[PDB]
Amino acid sequence: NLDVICIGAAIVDIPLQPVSKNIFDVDSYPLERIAMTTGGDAINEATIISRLGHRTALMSRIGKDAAGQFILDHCRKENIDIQSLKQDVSIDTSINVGLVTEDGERTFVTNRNGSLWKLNIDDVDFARFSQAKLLSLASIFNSPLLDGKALTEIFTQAKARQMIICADMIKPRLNETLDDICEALSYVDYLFPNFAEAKLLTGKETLDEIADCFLACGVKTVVIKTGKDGCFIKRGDMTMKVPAVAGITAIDTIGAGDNFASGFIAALLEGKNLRECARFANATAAISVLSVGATTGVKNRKLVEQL
Repeated sequence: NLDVICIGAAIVDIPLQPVSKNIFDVDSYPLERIAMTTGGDAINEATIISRLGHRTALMSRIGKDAAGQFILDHCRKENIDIQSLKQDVSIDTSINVGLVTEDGERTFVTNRNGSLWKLNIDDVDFARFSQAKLLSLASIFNSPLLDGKALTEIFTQAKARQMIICADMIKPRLNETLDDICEALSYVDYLFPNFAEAKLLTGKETLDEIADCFLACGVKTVVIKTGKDGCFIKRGDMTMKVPAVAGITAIDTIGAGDNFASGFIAALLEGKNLRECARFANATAAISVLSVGATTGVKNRKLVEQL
């Protein structure tokens, strides 16, 4: 039953919207609502993949506090295995405060000493790798301590157990470079970089050469989501384009990448071909964007096959 192991920081988000610098001009500024939600690429993937029908275990680091319990309760409700996810009394679970302006954009106030930054190789339960079929590193660069060297060790353990290795990415937090993770990337079977960010990291404009940079490090398959025209898939022996499902407006895009990866992964586990995986990924992403929040759209699976 355990199909996937998701490694990544599980955190809590608190969006303040709509706000602007003017909030500093009064003693008390009222909003229509202030609420906290579980967040983080890892938690989102574990949630969506579980809903799609595949048992998932989450490996992360959280504090022994209310935010941490909120995360554990979420996991319990979603049937996400948390045996490996332990609580650390010396740290505060990361609480990310989002400042969302009238334009819809947003900046963040974060805890530099939060759980997300403390996550490291000690939080990876290698003994459990033999229990799953696929490993998803939910965001290379997200937790700086999981650097190239740590990622290489993690992936070496994963491949020793024949696991499929999938990895997403975010923009480097400490000026890390592609060269610093090139070795670890040689172990990745499916890489899901984001177009914009991938452009910065590689310094290339075309999807093709951008993909080439990753293939150059040993990545087997590069799957680039191209918001609007589906996704661009590249390998050393082929290039494939699978247009996004047409007819979708979509209110919000946060978590789009997470739902995309979750759908692709669910498809992989079911043994579908690359085209079928891309279609499922695009379909899952399409449903997620129609609702507000990263995991509100995709409630089960019927909704996705419905497309």
